Amino acid sequence: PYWPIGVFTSVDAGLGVHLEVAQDLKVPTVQVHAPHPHTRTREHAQAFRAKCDAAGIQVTVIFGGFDGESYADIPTTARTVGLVPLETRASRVAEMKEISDFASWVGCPAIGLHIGFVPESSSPDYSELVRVTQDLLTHAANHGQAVHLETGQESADHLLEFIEDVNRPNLGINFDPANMILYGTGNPIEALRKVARYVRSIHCKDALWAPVNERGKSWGQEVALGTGDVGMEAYLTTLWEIGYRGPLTIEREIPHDPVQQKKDLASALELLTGLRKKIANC
Ligand SMILES: [Cl-]
Ligand SMILES: [Mg+2]
Repeated sequence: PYWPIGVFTSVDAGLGVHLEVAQDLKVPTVQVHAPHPHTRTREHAQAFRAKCDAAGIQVTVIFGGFDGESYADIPTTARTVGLVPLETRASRVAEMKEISDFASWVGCPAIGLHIGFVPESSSPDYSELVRVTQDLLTHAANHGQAVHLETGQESADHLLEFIEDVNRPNLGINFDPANMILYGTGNPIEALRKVARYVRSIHCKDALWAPVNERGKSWGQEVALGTGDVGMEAYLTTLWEIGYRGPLTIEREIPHDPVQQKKDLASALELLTGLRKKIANC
């Protein structure tokens, strides 16, 4: 079946709803933020796969996230997030490999990462970043896994350049159109067309642009699915055209307001279900 709906969940770490909420909503699939280090063993992975099995839920992607990452503002994100910052790089690379091990024990084919703010290709740290990415891709390949880059601050052109430089068959994209509005970088539907051949999974999330003069400086604003500037019908109709049949994974990050987060997941589910019926005929 095309476009099974999903929600982005957390066991402990991360901004997703708990699995019990995915169950209540009766979604068939989830993406999962990887658990904290102490909850990451093989015995934990086997318990988690048993829990998803009992719930009738398939885990499509397991996402990395790390201590010391801060999204507080755009400059802090560039400074603290992903594999890019030098201080935390070795530690986060090793963590992504443990997350790959955990995903393998769980039986999940893919892991995902916001790699951070990718340097200009002329930069000396660019090449080092390519080399750690290739290294992580080898580790994942040995598990039969793909790595999906989460949509970042990079323009679609820069991202394509990076992907082309890494040049590995198991590297792909988790496409998040709201992120490009939040960073204020470029029109998300146009970027989707440009990167189409690398898209392996997606997030359905919405956002409002920052004021014109504040783009790339102040964050835009994340809002309930369909109430923002993405164009949900435009996004889904374009996904259909490029051949994407995989899960539509709803992401709404307001775990601080669990009740409203669940409400927005439920209205998102209704909106996507109607659009799926119209566009995909199911
Ligand atoms: Cl295209
Ligand atoms: Mg996302």
